[PDB]
Amino acid sequence: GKAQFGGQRFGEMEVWALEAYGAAHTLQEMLTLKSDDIEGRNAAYEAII
Amino acid sequence: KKEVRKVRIALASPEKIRSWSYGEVEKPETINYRTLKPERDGLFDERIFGPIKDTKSIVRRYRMGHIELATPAAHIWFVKDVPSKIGTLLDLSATELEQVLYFSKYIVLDPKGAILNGVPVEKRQLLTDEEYRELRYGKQETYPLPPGVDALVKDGEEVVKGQELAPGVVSRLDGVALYRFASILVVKARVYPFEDDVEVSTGDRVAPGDVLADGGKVKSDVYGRVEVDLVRNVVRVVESYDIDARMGAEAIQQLLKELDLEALEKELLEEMKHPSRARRAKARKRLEVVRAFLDSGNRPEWMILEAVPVLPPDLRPMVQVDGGRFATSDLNDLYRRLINRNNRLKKLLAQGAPEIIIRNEKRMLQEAVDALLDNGRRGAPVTNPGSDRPLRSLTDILSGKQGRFRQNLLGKRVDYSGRSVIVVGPQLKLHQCGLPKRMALELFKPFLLKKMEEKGIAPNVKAARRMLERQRDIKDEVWDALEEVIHGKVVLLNRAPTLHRLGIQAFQPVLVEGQSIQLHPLVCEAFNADFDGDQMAVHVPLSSFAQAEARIQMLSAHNLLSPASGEPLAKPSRDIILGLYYITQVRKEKKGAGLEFATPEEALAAHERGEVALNAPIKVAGRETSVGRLKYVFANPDEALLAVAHGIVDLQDVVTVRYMGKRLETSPGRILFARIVAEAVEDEKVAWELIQLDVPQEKNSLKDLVYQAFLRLGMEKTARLLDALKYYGFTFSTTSGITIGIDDAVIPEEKKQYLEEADRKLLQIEQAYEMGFLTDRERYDQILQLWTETTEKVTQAVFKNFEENYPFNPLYVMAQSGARGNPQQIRQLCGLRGLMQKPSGETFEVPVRSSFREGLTVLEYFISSHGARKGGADTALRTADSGYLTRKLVDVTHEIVVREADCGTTNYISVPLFQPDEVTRSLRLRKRADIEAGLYGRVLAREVEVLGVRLEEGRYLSMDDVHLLIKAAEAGEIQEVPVRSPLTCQTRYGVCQKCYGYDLSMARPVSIGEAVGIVAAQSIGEPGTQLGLPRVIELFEARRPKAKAVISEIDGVVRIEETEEKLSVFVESEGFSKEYKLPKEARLLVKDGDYVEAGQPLTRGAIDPHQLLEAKGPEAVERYLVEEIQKVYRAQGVKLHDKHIEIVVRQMMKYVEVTDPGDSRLLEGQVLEKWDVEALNERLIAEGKTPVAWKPLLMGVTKSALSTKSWLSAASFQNTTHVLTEAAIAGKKDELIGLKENVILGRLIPAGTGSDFVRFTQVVDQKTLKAIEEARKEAVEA
Amino acid sequence: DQFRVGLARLARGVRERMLMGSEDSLTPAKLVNSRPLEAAIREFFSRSQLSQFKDETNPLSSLRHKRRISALGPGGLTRERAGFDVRDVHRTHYGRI
DNA sequence: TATCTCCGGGTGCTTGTGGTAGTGCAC
RNA sequence: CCACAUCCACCU
DNA sequence: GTGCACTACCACAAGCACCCAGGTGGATGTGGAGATA
Ligand SMILES: [Mg+2]
Ligand SMILES: [Zn+2]
Repeated sequence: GKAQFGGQRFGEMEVWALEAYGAAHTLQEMLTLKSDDIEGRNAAYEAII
Repeated sequence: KKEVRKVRIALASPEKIRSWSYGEVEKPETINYRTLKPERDGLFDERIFGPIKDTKSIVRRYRMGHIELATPAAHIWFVKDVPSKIGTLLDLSATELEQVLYFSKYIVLDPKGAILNGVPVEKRQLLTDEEYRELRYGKQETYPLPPGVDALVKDGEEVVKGQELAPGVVSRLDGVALYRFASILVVKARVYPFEDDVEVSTGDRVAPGDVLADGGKVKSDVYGRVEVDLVRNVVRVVESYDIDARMGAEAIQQLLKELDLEALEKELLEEMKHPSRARRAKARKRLEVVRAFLDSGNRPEWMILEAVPVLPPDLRPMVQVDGGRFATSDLNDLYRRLINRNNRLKKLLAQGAPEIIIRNEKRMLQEAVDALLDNGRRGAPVTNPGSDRPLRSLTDILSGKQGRFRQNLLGKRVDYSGRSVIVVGPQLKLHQCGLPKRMALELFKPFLLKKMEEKGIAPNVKAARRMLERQRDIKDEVWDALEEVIHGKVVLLNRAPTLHRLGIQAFQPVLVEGQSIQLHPLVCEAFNADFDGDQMAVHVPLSSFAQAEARIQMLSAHNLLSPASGEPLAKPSRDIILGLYYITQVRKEKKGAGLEFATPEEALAAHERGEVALNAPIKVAGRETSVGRLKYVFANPDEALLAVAHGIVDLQDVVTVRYMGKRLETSPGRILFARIVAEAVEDEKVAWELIQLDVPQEKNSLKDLVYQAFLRLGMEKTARLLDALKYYGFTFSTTSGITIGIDDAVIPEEKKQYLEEADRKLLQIEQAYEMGFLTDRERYDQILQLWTETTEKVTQAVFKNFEENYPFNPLYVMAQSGARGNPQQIRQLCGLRGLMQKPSGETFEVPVRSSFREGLTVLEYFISSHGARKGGADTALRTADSGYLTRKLVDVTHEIVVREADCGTTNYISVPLFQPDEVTRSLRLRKRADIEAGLYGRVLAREVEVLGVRLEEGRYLSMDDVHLLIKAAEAGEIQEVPVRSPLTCQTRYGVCQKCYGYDLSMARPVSIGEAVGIVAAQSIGEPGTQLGLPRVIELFEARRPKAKAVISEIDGVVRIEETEEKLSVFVESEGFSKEYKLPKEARLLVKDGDYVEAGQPLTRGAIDPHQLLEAKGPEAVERYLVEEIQKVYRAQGVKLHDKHIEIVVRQMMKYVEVTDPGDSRLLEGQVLEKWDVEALNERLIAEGKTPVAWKPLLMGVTKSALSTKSWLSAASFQNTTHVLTEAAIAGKKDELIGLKENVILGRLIPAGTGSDFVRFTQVVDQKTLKAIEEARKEAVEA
Repeated sequence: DQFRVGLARLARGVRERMLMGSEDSLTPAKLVNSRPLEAAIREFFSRSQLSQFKDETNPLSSLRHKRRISALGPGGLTRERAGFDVRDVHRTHYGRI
C-alpha cells in the first residue's frame, strides 16, 4: 500500500486458466515460491542474485 | 524427506490435545499496556509459546496452548449439525431433547429405572429435574407447627387424604406423619418396629427380600433407602431406590463411555433387515455413522472435548495501531472470556456448592465454549457494548466467502507482478507486448542486479541496489543491461475477469517509453479488453522450467483456435476486416448502351468509342464483359498494381489480368489481396488454392481462410499471415477513408408510406376494437404482430436501398462485413426502433416512429430508458449468476484429466444427423453447425463406408470428414454416426485419448495429461456472462421444472378421453393399462390411437430428468440433458462443442445406489466405478457370487461436487462445517488425486506437466549417451 | 431524527438522575448532560451512510453530489444485495427523477 | 477528585401431521 | 504499519 | 363369511441452514458509566 504497491491478485479464475494449460510448475512457484513459502522465496531470491 | 501422499482428518483425543500443548493458560490477561512484554501465563505468555525476541519467533506461530476445563463440554459441530452426530449415535432427539439435556435442567438415566411413578420400568427416558428431584428422595412434605399447641397426630401415625392432623392441619395423600413437639414430616415410606441389632446401617439402599435388621425377622419389601430412628426404635423404608443423577455434557460423556459399537451395529442390522423401508431409512442413516466410528479407529468417547486447544499467538496477534491502542482479533476476546469463565467455575466449585448457582454457571460455561467454537449457532455473542458486530469464531475463519479455504486455494498475492492501462500495439508482432521500461526494470530487479554484477556497473549487489533505489542514477548502460536480461524471457498478461483459458497469455516483452502496456490488436478478442480505460496485469515467472512452459504452451502465437470449438480467436478484427473488405470490393454503376457484345466482333471499337464519350462507364454492366476488361489487360500483377499506382485504374475496377496460368476478370484489389496471402506464406500455389478471390472478404471468409491456413501450413506461417493481414488491413483502411456523417444514415423514402400504410391499418384495427369484434388480448396481439411485421419490412427496404443506391455506404459496408453493427442497429439508426419492452416484461402498444437520424420525442426517450435500465440490471446480476454456475461446474469437473492407456471400450454413442421433430411428424437434416459441433473431432466407433470411401474404425473426424458425412446424409445413405464419447469411457478418473477426441487449441489429437475437465467447465461457463440462463441452471442442477411434461414409462398405445374436468390419457398394453390425468393447461402433442413408447413426452413442456431416468435409462437421460443444454446455447448463437457438456454430464451421474446388498448396506449411494471394482473382485477375483445389484442415481451438480471421496475439495467448495464433520467422524485419508487438493497443498499438479506419464523423462545428449552406452556394452563382456 | 434519538437518550438519562437524586436545586448540571446528544449528532455526521465524502472534482461534480437521491440509507430501509424490483424506473418519474 | 476500569430471496433438507388404504377386531 | 467496517468510483 | 374401527404408510405443510461473479483505485472511521486510585 503506502510503503510498497502490493502484490497483484491471482484469485481462482486465473488459477483455473493457468491449470487449464499444462503449466504445473508455474502454478507451483506462483502459489508457494512467489506467494507464501518464506524459506522458498528467500532462497529463490538469493539464488537469483 | 519423504513426500506427502495422504492427508488424514480425524477426532483428537484429550491425550492428543495435552500432547500438542506446552503448558496451560490460566489468566485472562493478554498483554499489559505499560509493559509491552507479555503480562502473565495468559494468551501470550513468553514461556508457554516461545521467545518473542529474535529460535526465531516462528515457534510462537506453531506452538499451541490448552485449557483444562473443570467441566466437560461437547463440540458445537457435533450437536448443532443438521444430522446431529451425537444425537444419531444415541437414541436422543436432535432438535429438543439433546439441547435441553445439554443446556437446561433435564436428566437422562441408563442404569436403574425399575422404580414406579405411574410409568413402567425406565431405561433411558428424558425427565425433568423436578420429578427426578422428587423420586430421588421419595415424597417429602413439611408442616410447621405453632408452639404451645399439641397436635392430635403422634410420631408414627399413618395418614390418608382428608385426615385432620390437628384442628386445622390436613394432609393430601397416603403416607406416614412424624410428629415433633416441632413440626410434621410427611413421608411416603413404610415403618417397621424392631428390638434387636441392625443388619443394614443408615445410608444403604435395599431391594426386596434382603435382610434389613433383626436377622430374618425383618426383610425389605420394596425398593428404597433404610433410615433407622432409635427414638422410637423403628426402621423406615422409602420408595426411592439408588438411581443415577447426571446432567450436562458430562452426562453425555457417560453415555459415550458405556456405548459399545459392535452390539449396536448388530442390533441395527437385525432391526433393519426385517421391517419395511420406513424404519430402515433411519436405521441405515444411523448405522452408517456407527460403522464410520467403528471402522475409523477413534472412539466417540472423546467426541466431546475435555481440554480446549489454544491457537498460536501470532495467528491471533494484538498490534499497536496508533497512540498505544491495540487492535486484536476476536479470537483473543473469546479466549479471554472462556478463561475467565473457567477460572470462575473452578473457584466456585472450590469454595462451596449452591446447586442453582452452580447449574447456571455450568450453562454459562457451556455457552461460552460453544460461542468460542462457533458463533451464531445459539444466540449472538457480541463485542463490548456500543459495537454490535458479532465476534469472529473459528468457523467464521474457516467458512465464508472470505475464509481460510478461499484465501489459500487462490494465492491471493504474488511478488513479481504489476498492472497498468493497456493501449493498442499495432507495430508489435503477435508474439510481442509493449512493457513500460520503469515497471520492466522494477519487475526484473534481481535479474538486472545479477546482470550488472556480471559487468562493471557495480562492485557488489548492495551497491547495485542503492544505485537503483533512486531514479536520478539511471544510466544508458542500465537500460542496455535490462534489454540484455529480457532477450528471451516472457511475461504473462492477464485480464481481471478470467472467463476462459485465454485470459492468461504469454508474451515477449519489448521495452517502450510511456506508462501504458502496448497490446497487440489481434488479441483484443481473446481477452474481453477494449481500450476505453481498462487495465491488465503482468506477471514474471522465474524458473527456467516455468519459462519453458510459458514460452511453449502459453505463448499467444501458439493459441490461435478456441478450446470451446474450432473457431479461431486470432481472426482479423474490425478494422482489418473493414480494410480488406474495402480493398476486395467490386463496384458497378450503370449500363447506358447496348450490352450485346458476345456476337459482334466490330462492337469492340464502337463500345470503346462509347466509353470515350459518356455513353458507358468503365464498370459497365455489359452482357458478357465490361469495357474495363476490354480496355486494360495486364501481363503480370505487378503491371496492374503499377498502373494503379499511377491513378489510371482504382483497386475497385474490373480488369483482365494474366495470372500465373489464367486470364482473370477481377479487380486489382483482389489480385493484391491474393499476392498478400501468397507473400505472407512461402509457397504461392497453396496460397492460391486456399483462398476465394471471387467474393468480397467478409469476416466469415477471413475466419475460414485462417482456419484453412492453420490446418494446411502450421503455427508460424499462420501467425505471419495474420500479421501481414493486420498490417495491410490497417494501411488500406487508413488510405481508403471510411467516415460516418449524418447524411450517411440515409432514410429510404418508401418506408415513409410504409408507416402511412401501417397507420391506416392501425386505424382500421382501432375501429375494429370499437365495434366489439376483438378482445383486449386479441387487439394487443394484432398490434404487436402488425408492428413487428412492418419493422422487418422497413429493415428489408433499408437494406435493399443500401444495396441498390449506395453500395459504398459506411454503415452498409460495416454491416455487410463483420466489422461492426447489426441490421437491427442499422435500422435503429436509419429506420425506426419501433417495439419497446415494458418493465413488466411485455411490450408497449405505441411504437417509436422516429430514429436517431431524426430526433426522438421526449416520451420515446423516456420509454427507451426503461430498456436501458433493464439491460444494465440484467447484466449486473446475470454476470453473478453465470459466475456461480461456472464455479459449480469447475469444482464438480476439476477431477477429470486424460490419463490413459487406450481403454477397451466396446461402447459408443450414435450421434443423430436428422431432427426427429420439426413438424408433428417429419424428419429433416440437422443444421450444419449442430452436426459440426456434434461430430467434428470425434473418433469413429466402427468402420463406416458411406460414399465409396472407407472411414476406418478409430479415425479422428476432421472438418472434411464432417462435410463428407453431411453431404452423404443429404444424399440419403446414413442417419446416425457411431462415435466414441466420454460418456462411455471406462477410465478411472478422467477420459482416455480416444474417448475424448480431437478438438483442441491445435487440431491434432489430445495430448495425454491435459486437464480437460477445467477447460470444459470454462468453455461452458464463459458464454453465460454474454447470454435462458435459468434453464441452464435447472438442467445442470437436476431439478423438477415447474411446467413438467407427463411422460410414459412403458410401451403401449394412446387412448385419449376428453372429459371436461381433466383429460385422461391411457397407455394401453396387452396385460395392463396406465392412466394419466392432464389439466386444462396441459397442452399435449399426441393423437389418439398412436403407439407410445417409454419416456415419450405425452404433453408439451419440460421433462423431469429423474423420472426420465427411472423410465428409459441412463443413456437416454444423458442424451436428453446434452441436447437440452445445447439448445439454449444454440438459440443465443454460441458455438459450443458437445465434449464439455458430455464431460459434465458424465461427472453428474457417476453415482449408483445398490439394491441387493453385498458386503455393505443397501440404500446407500456412491461411486459407480468403485461398485464395478467391488463386483469384479466379488464375482471373479474372489470366491462368492453375491450380485451387487445397483441402480444409477442422477443428482445435481452441487450434490455431486459435495459428495466426493476427497474431503479437501468438498470442504473448500461449498460448506466447510458439514463436510469437515463428516470427514472427522471417519478418518478420511484424502488421496492427493485431483487438482484442487494439490493446489491446496501447493504441490505439483497431477495434470499437465505433472502427469506421471510425462512427469519424469531422462534427457541426455549424444556424447554422454554414447559414453554410458559404451559402459553398458562393456558390462556385457565379450 | 438523529437529534430526537439523542434527545430521548438524554431524557432517559435525566429521568434516571432524578430517580437517584434527592434534592431539587440541581437543574443546570445534575439533570442534563451533553454527552449523549452530542455523541449521537457526531456519530450521525461522521459514521452514517448518507453522510459521505464530498466529490469536489469540479463544480458540476459537487452540484450533482449535492442533488443526488438514494434509495439506500441506515440499512433497515433498502440494502445492496437484492433490489431488482425497485431498480427499474416508474411512469411517475417523468419530470421528477 | 482523576484516572482507570467495568457496563432477505431461493434451494435443498428434515420433520411433522393429518390423510388414506391395508388390516385387525366385531356384526 | 497494513485488521475490520462503511462509502464513492473505474473495467468487464 | 361381511361391517367396523385401527394403525402403518404417503402427500402435503412448516421450520431451517445455506447460496448470492472477478479485479482495481480512493476516502473516512474503532466508547460511555462504575470503581478504585
Ligand atoms: Mg473496457
Ligand atoms: Zn475411453
